[PDB]
Amino acid sequence: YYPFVRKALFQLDPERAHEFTFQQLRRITGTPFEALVRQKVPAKPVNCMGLTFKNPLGLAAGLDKDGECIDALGAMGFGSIEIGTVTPRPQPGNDKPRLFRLVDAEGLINRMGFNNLGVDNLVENVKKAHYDGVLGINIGKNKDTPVEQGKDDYLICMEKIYAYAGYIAINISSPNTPGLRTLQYGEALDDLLTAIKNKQNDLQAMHHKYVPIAVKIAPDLSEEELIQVADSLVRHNIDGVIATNTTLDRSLVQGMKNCDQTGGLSGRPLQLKSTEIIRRLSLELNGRLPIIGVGGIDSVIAAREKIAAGASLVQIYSGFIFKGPPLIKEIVTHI
Amino acid sequence: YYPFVRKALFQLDPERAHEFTFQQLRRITGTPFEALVRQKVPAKPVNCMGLTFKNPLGLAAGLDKDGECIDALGAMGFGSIEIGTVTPRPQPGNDKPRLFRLVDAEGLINRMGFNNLGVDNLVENVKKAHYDGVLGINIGKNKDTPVEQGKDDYLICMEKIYAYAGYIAINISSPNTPGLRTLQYGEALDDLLTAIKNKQNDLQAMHHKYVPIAVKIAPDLSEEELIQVADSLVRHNIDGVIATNTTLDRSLVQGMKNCDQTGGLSGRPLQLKSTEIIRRLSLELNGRLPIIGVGGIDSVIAAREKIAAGASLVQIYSGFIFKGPPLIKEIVTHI
Ligand SMILES: Cc1cc2nc3c(=O)[nH]c(=O)nc-3n(C[C@H](O)[C@H](O)[C@H](O)COP(=O)(O)O)c2cc1C
Ligand SMILES: Cc1cc2nc3c(=O)[nH]c(=O)nc-3n(C[C@H](O)[C@H](O)[C@H](O)COP(=O)(O)O)c2cc1C
Ligand SMILES: Oc1ccc(Nc2cc(Cl)c(O)c(Cl)c2)cc1
Ligand SMILES: Oc1ccc(Nc2cc(Cl)c(O)c(Cl)c2)cc1
Ligand SMILES: O=C(O)c1cc(=O)[nH]c(=O)[nH]1
Ligand SMILES: O=C(O)c1cc(=O)[nH]c(=O)[nH]1
Repeated sequence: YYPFVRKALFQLDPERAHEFTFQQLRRITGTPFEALVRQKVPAKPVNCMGLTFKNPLGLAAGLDKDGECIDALGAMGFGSIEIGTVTPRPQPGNDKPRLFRLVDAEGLINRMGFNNLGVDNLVENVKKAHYDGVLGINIGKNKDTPVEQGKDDYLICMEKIYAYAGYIAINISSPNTPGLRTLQYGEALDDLLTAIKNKQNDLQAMHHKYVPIAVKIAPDLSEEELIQVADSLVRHNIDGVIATNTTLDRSLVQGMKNCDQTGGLSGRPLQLKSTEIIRRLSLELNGRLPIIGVGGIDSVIAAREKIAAGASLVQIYSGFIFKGPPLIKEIVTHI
Repeated sequence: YYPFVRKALFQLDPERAHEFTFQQLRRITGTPFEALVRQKVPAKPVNCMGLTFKNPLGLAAGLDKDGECIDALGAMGFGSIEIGTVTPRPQPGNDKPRLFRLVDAEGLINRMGFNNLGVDNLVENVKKAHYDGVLGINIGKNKDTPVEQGKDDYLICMEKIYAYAGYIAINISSPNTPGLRTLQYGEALDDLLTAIKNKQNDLQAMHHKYVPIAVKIAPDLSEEELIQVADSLVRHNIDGVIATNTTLDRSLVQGMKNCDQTGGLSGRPLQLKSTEIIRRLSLELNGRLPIIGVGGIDSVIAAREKIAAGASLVQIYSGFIFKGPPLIKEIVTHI
């Protein structure tokens, strides 16, 4: 019964709670105790980006940044698992504390800084996984890499993960790496999308398989910024768009503890804004490429609203923390 | 702890559950036995419609249709309580079964037909109350009254309740009295508002009392229809608008039990639509009169989302059933 577990884990700070939870998941992955987290969810396959997903609910990136719990998290019913974000070289990320709960808002604020162990380590973790669903691999730029040379970091990771990823996610939407969000704008985006698609085409020739690429945008794009982003994604033949990442907005959490903490806001305070972006994004795209909707999905209806907005799949992070594995079964069963 | 109270309660038919819970609330309302349901909530006064509201959260109309349990419900923490809808003459409403619970959608479908005991009985009940919040009295048209002479039902009700109401709510948005929603459109609304505004002027000189009037609209109005409603309300100097009532939409509940049932939908499947209506209404109204936001509110952020769309107050109903009294404490405390 999750609410009791939640009350217990919430006595820890959010990052220590995750570290404690991942300790348990590692200690049961492969064990006859691994069934302790297995969940029977109805099958609901969906074809998206040429891939066939178990069901339309995936685990958003940022929970398993290094991909060390794919099997246990996959047993919970997720139709897909997105690991990352990972960078070429490992890096520590921002200083702690860098993660904060807004319990009354059922939201989180984070300035992690791409804390990860590097792409090579992720590949080794992936090689040991048995997940039968779709594996997304989310890559980003190292902090020290210059913004205008950020493409290189994605291309490096793409080469190491192509043979192992079900699909690849391009993170240019974090608020916590300096200048990463400028890669969403004008020439920077076109320059980047070009480099990525040419690398994709060269890796298809080398590995004799097409791995789709989806770009993860931010929810703080203006209407004109979003139209340009959509257009650029169609012109470069990107296979998907993940909308959205966390928000700089605080207008809905004013007066609550940790509302002035720098970083990106997620959970319920992001739901509405995320949904509106997907709807505007869907209208621009006009079905030319699919949308993976994410942001504050904490219920069957909330997930259906994202589908109505124009999304083909959905992801969850904060609602899995605040409402637990039951929310997985809810969404898969009734979406 | 509500989730366990709800499991039991939900074993009963929606309307049987109301009868049983209200039988209990009737034997404790106005008596020291309402310590059983009392909740301490902080003071959060809001000025709206020339009145002072204890706190921004109110109980939407339709739960205490006859005004039997004002004190008990007030003890639960509501800053305002809207009783009704009540008609001039009693009427049984539509045939049972007329109330259906979704549950996976945390929504409700109802076709009650204004089941009430008449305005005269309500005034007697209100006479016994001792509620220090704002009491709203919601009045509607008797079933058999010609839509053309619907105004007469409203004027009759107004005279009988003016002396006892904090504000009067004009329900012309129910989908379950045939042709009542046409009073939202064109000069039908223009005629109704002229009569109501004139009765209000009279009743204020008669009773030496200021009583604002608010019109409760439907969520299924078209853009053009909403612009005309907004314009009509400003022109006729109506003091406020309650947006919104239940919806005929079912796009979000497809595939769920009772989704094809006839009537109005409420709860989570109405939250988004209700917020959009409020946003566009507020844009039209441009602060010339306040909005009471209602529709699928089941969280502090959902309540704040309606505040952000333009509402000055908020009401809950379906959320009260699915989340319980804790929602009152949550919303008043953090809104
Ligand atoms: C602690 C934390 C870490 C995250 N890390 C990543 C990440 O590494 N890469 C990424 O693309 N998104 C990351 N996200 C964003 C989520 O994947 C998700 O898109 C966002 O939080 C909105 O979804 P939600 O409201 O369901 O949480 C992170 C979010 C949180 C709270
Ligand atoms: C069973 C039921 C009875 C209702 N009765 C009335 C009513 O008598 N008068 C009225 O104006 N609204 C009535 N409503 C509408 C609600 O007060 C409210 O406006 C609507 O359900 C949206 O609020 P909610 O989604 O938070 O429940 C009723 C709703 C339900 C579910
Ligand atoms: O199956 C799971 C694996 C890891 C987590 N991580 C987690 C992450 C955060 Cl921010 C928390 O506050 C808690 Cl209690 C747990 C939660 C569930
Ligand atoms: O304090 C209260 C008084 C009456 C109700 N009505 C009610 C209404 C419905 Cl649809 C239910 O499924 C249940 Cl369990 C109760 C709910 C709470
Ligand atoms: O700092 C991170 O790791 C991070 C946070 C966030 O919200 N989004 C993202 O892509 N990265
Ligand atoms: O029939 C009713 O009581 C009824 C239902 C509804 O959704 N709205 C309303 O005003 N009345």
